[PDB]
Amino acid sequence: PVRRLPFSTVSKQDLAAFERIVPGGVVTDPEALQAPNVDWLRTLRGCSKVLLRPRTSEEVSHILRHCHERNLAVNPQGGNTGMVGGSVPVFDEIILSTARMNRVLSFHSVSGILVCQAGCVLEELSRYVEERDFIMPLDLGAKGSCHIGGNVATNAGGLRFLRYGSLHGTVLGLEVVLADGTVLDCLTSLRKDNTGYDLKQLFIGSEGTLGIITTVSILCPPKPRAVNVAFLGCPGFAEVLQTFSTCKGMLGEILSAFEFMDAVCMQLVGRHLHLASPVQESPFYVLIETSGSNAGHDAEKLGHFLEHALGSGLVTDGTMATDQRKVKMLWALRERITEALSRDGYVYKYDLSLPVERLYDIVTDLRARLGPHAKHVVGYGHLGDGNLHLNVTAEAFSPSLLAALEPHVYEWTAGQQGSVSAEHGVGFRKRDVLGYSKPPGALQLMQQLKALLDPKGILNPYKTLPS
Amino acid sequence: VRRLPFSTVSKQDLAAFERIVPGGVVTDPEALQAPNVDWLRTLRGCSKVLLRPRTSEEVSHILRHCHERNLAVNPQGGNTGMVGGSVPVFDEIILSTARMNRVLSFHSVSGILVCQAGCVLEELSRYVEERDFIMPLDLGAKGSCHIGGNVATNAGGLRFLRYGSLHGTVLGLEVVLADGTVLDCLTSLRKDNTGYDLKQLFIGSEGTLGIITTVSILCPPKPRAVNVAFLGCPGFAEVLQTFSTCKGMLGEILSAFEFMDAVCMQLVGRHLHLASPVQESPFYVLIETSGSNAGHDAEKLGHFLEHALGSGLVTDGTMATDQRKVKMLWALRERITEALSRDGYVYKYDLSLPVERLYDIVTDLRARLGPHAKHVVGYGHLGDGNLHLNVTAEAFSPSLLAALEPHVYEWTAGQQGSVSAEHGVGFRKRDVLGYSKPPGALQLMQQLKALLDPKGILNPYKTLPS
Ligand SMILES: Cc1cc2nc3c(=O)[nH]c(=O)nc-3n(C[C@H](O)[C@H](O)[C@H](O)COP(=O)(O)OP(=O)(O)OC[C@H]3O[C@@H](n4cnc5c(N)ncnc54)[C@H](O)[C@@H]3O)c2cc1C
Ligand SMILES: Cc1cc2nc3c(=O)[nH]c(=O)nc-3n(C[C@H](O)[C@H](O)[C@H](O)COP(=O)(O)OP(=O)(O)OC[C@H]3O[C@@H](n4cnc5c(N)ncnc54)[C@H](O)[C@@H]3O)c2cc1C
Repeated sequence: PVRRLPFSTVSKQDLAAFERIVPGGVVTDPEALQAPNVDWLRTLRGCSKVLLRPRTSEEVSHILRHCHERNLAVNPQGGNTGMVGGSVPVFDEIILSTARMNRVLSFHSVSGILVCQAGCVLEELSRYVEERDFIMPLDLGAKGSCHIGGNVATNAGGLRFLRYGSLHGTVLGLEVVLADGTVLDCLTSLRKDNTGYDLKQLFIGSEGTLGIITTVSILCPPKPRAVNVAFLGCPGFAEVLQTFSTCKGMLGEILSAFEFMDAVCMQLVGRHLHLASPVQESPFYVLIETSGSNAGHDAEKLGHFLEHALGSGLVTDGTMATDQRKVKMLWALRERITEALSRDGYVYKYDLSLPVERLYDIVTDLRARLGPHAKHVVGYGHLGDGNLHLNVTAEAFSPSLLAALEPHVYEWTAGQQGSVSAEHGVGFRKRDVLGYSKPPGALQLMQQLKALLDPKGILNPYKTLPS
Repeated sequence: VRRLPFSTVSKQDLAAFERIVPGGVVTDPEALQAPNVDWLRTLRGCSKVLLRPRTSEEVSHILRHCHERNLAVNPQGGNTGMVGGSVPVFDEIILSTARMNRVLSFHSVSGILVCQAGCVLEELSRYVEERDFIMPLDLGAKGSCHIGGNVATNAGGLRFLRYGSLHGTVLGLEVVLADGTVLDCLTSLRKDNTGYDLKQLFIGSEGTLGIITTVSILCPPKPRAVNVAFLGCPGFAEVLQTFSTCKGMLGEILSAFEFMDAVCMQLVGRHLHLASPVQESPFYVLIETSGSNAGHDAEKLGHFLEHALGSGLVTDGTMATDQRKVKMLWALRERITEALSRDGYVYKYDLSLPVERLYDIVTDLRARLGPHAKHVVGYGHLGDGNLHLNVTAEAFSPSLLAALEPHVYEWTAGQQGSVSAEHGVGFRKRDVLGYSKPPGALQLMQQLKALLDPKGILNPYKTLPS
């Protein structure tokens, strides 16, 4: 059981200070604070008594200045779609929301450089840049709710990572407010700049424990002229792996996504979201996207790829689409898996990097190990990046099932020299299992970084680093 | 400017170093001459000790000793850096990675390379290309630069347009801190969000925060087809429109877009005796493509050239897919920096500017100095907004320096640009970062330096302001 650290509490005088700093941006009604206190999975509830919703970087600076002087803990929050308990308070930390920091500052129609506030919603930024023939360098199933500042803070991966890479590469600059309210200006909207240390990198993946991101400068790829999606049934995981290998060999540079899911995933999306499968029933499914400049060439590459995959028995049934409507329908089958799982019951969630050759082994194992105690066990995700999403559903949480899952799943991953948190990050849930993926000396340097940047520890206590 | 109060190497220090790295203690004064002079040959240190460790543990024991004794250390790779970062200012110990040159592993499927910091870039390219992979970066200094130095300087280079930053392609680092502590961030995972991305601090840290000893890096697959078009353009408006059309018509196969002006071509012909393959033009553009289907690439290139030649964007062009002729065309661009240093004294600027006004400073400087310069040239990575600006003179003039500085830095700042796009900061640029970075940023940089190396023994006098 975690113990509340000796922070102060919010007084009426603090509430009047916040009303001065952000007029109309202070929410205190207990019924209104219910939702922002509960995480996306609905298995964690905080006891925060104040939600602050600033509009500007200066307002965030003044809020944190006040909290630093008063020794008040702060819980940054974006879209609240995070999966690891980082997004809601543990006790009574002030919820500092970016919901109203949702303005675009500038967009350069030649460089493709976007500069916008941290609370812009990913899907809305995609619509904005696509109107100008660019795309966001990342996409994820949470796009409708997650904030760009949240994506940077968690170092979100997602569905086009294989093509455009990490936020560590695509973020050009950040504005960050530090714990004492210092505005750190690293908002360098330049493709290249080697003038000292890359300070912004510290805040990518730091999950709001080192500062609050208020403005983001991000490189947007050009919008592809041609997008294709193929959705394929494979008769086993070995054929999934050869379909991936063959796919890289025959599609090459136009590959923009490679996702897999198992039969149980398909059944749950069908059962809870009523989405019919467009291919024959198979034990594994694969979604492939391509993105390129020449429709004709991409079609020829894809045509030959399918022919060879179908010819050599890697794929048993497959369908292809270019019409935007049909493309979105195929993508829904993968994107909405996470929703279908949470409608199925209580979800035990694991987000692992493993050797691609052994990515599905743990799923087969756990189906045997838990038996009928698990309502379902699934494996899916970013196979091209070595990333498995392992989930177990049950009618209700149980201590018996948790004891079967942990530490067994984490030991498997360490045995494979894998990551116990591939993309979702650490937050509250995984803060004490980092030893399975990171050595002690690295963990200590992280602690020193935290002490340097937030010596009072008012920013997101109880998370990201070990206790 | 003035030597900080570090200890001096005694006879007992030499004997300690001989125990730690037997055979790797060079004290011969004639042998120390070359490692004390930077690549441009305008800076020269007075170090009397060169250490050549073989392993990471040897590096750790050296720094433990240097930390206890308060001796300054100057890490050195291939010594091709351009900003005086790689050579001592006074009598700093030169720690060379020259002997840290082994490949440790290479996964033939994932393309993940683990190697020691002193592996030469050219040699790593050879190694992974024999296995159908390529390095994610390439530079004109490939023959000499070390992968450790590339990571320490956050090198950009000639295929950055396609594969992007080392901040993205580097998967893991082993770093030895100033006190000897071995920091293990040598993960080989594509995705790992288990805490802070500590390795990122050392990419671009220029040896002031730790010595990189091992690098893990993601190698892209080797392309089936590489094409190079070397094109002559009748003006910079056409250079910019050739770039725009190139992105629309070549797209995802594009792997390089470089430009150079007429004077650059003249200088490589004069000093290096390399002939131009196209008609004389005011500007030249080198376009590279890399793709998986050679026929699709050739069709894309065909339609692009036809349109560019047809619309007057390009006047004359030559294409190559043969490896020998591709290197010939590339040599015309890669060897400009060499041709300039043979033209006389070189004033060198490496700027990030809006692409639409990348060449304006070249035109401005030509009017501003007129006959007081020998040549003013502009070339470089136009696709990434990165201009290499050089002025040559028959000899150095404090006058010409006063005309160039601060003027060039102020122009760049007026464009919200970077006064060092690629080459970094080192000794030369430590006091001009204010044109690209605000004081609060520079202050936090100093706080990180104080945390990781409180004694300041690693690379004094560089990277951060005085
Ligand atoms: C359906 C679904 C699909 C998903 N798919 C993916 C996927 O493919 N890949 C992936 O990586 N993740 C995925 N996620 C989780 C992912 O982390 C979030 O979707 C997103 O990255 C977080 O954005 P947010 O604004 O919701 O952040 P929040 O949940 O609000 O917060 C995330 C963390 O960052 C901190 N934080 C938030 N905003 C800021 C800020 N401005 N400055 C500093 N710290 C801040 C918070 O305190 C918290 O610790 C998915 C989630 C869902 C529900
Ligand atoms: C012809 C030519 C072309 C070039 N082209 C480019 C180009 O296109 N793009 C570009 O970005 N640069 C370019 N450069 C310069 C570039 O910075 C270096 O060539 C390259 O980055 C590798 O440097 P190096 O191994 O020679 O390191 P050095 O010059 O030896 O060292 C550079 C700096 O890094 C530090 N350092 C070196 N090794 C380590 C280590 N293991 N750990 C910690 N710190 C270390 C040194 O202390 C120093 O501050 C070019 C140089 C030349 C001569």
